[PDB]
Amino acid sequence: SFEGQMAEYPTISIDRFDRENLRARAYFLSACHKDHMKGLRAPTLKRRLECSLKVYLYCSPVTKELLLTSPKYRFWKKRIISIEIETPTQISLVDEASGEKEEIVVTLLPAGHCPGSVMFLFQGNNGTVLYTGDFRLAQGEAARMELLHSGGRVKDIQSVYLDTTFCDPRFYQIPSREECLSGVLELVRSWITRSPYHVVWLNCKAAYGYEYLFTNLSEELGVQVHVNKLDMFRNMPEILHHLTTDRNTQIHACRHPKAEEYFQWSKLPCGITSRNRIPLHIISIKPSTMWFGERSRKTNVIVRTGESSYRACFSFHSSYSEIKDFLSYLCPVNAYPNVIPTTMDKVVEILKPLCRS
Ligand SMILES: [Zn+2]
Repeated sequence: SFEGQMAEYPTISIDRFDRENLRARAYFLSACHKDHMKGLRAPTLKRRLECSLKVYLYCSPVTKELLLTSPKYRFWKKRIISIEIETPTQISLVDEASGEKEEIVVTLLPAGHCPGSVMFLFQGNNGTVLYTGDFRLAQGEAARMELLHSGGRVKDIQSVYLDTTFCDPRFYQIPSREECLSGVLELVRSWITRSPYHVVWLNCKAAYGYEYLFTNLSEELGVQVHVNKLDMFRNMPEILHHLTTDRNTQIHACRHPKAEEYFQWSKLPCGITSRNRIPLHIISIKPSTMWFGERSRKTNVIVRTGESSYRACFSFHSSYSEIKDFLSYLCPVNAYPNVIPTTMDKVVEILKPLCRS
């Protein structure tokens, strides 16, 4: 529910390109999650870019590379500027009419394992603010980010605009990335090593975001992962070489036409059912967030749902305990939820005790 503008710097728009964001002096994109790209190729945005020539879109190098592979975003090509990771970079913001000059320093920080995903730290003459985008970091990772600190202590951060997808005490703990990855790996390994005819379908609905899962499975098991499309990774060999559009592989992450219901699926999306007329022996594995209360113990990241079907713990977002740790550490004046699980009322109030206001 973040609508693009932070109170401290209203002339910049982040992860939202419609409505009030049509008057931005600069744009920012944290990652190629579809829900962060609302309005990014709307005719009204194109209309506005034609009549405001010094407006740029800023993002990570990987995000820029991903965007410029898509024909529908190539109208941006002249005006997308990447900023290197953890490299504080001064940007000038131009008032097209009145000529007001505005200078801000932006630093891109890692946000988690989605390709090109970043947090944006903004430092200007109205305080320091952090926009996380979607994020989940390792233990101590924020503490190790030198550019979040000054003189040994955390920077004085006025406001944090953060991913509160699981900002409720019921989502207290989520198994770690390492636990999730190891679980899926060992499940896949135990299946595909039985014979060349044993195959896995990874049921991942989004077109973007699961690439670190595919690359790790591919690296560890020596198999390319089937995908619908890999041209976005044309210039990214470390991702590209773990993927394939050829369906003759033991690991598939191909996707059904988005229109189809889950209950209508009867086979791998790409339609391969046999090799040498030997039927393929298929299990389905669906990445799915699993969580545990404060007083509970974590259980197996793999949940069996049928003879040939499984769910596997996976999260793009921090648990409630991880959110608390992050905000306790940053100790901002304000914390604003980007996502409502409830209302901005339970969640803003849940975060209040971690802030200085
Ligand atoms: Zn396939």
